Amino acid sequence: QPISVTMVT
Amino acid sequence: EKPVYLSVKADNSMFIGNDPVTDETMITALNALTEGKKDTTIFFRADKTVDYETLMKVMDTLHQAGYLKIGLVG
Amino acid sequence: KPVYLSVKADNSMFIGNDPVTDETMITALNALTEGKKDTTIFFRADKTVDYETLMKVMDTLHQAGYLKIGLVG
Repeated sequence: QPISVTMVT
Repeated sequence: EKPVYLSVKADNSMFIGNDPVTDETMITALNALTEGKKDTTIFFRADKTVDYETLMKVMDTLHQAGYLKIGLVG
Repeated sequence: KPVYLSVKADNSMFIGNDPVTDETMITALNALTEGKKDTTIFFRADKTVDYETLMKVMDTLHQAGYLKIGLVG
């Protein structure tokens, strides 16, 4: 179930 | 693979770049930009009031289609 | 061991079962991880938690070097 995410800014 | 920007509005309307999409049309619209390249980076942006249920529905549609390179933009 | 960060609909926050705020979250997390920044963090939230709140939490982790994030639905 997990969705790996990067945060970008 | 130019990255794709998926935007969710406060009224839960959704866009791939400038293209309005729904849950039922998102992957077809995305595949036109990516040419099926699942390694294309997808950047998610949303209005502050968009809720986690909505975010995760979008995330799951991408995930099940094999789009796994996701960046959240704040 | 992975760490579960929970956000409730009133925006109260937990690391495991431990209540945290923005100002105390990294100290609480470091007690669990012993500073291992490669520790997996799973984020869970009630359905009505908003994107602003999510990204505030994400940014606090990010600036502290916690970059292994999984969103749980």
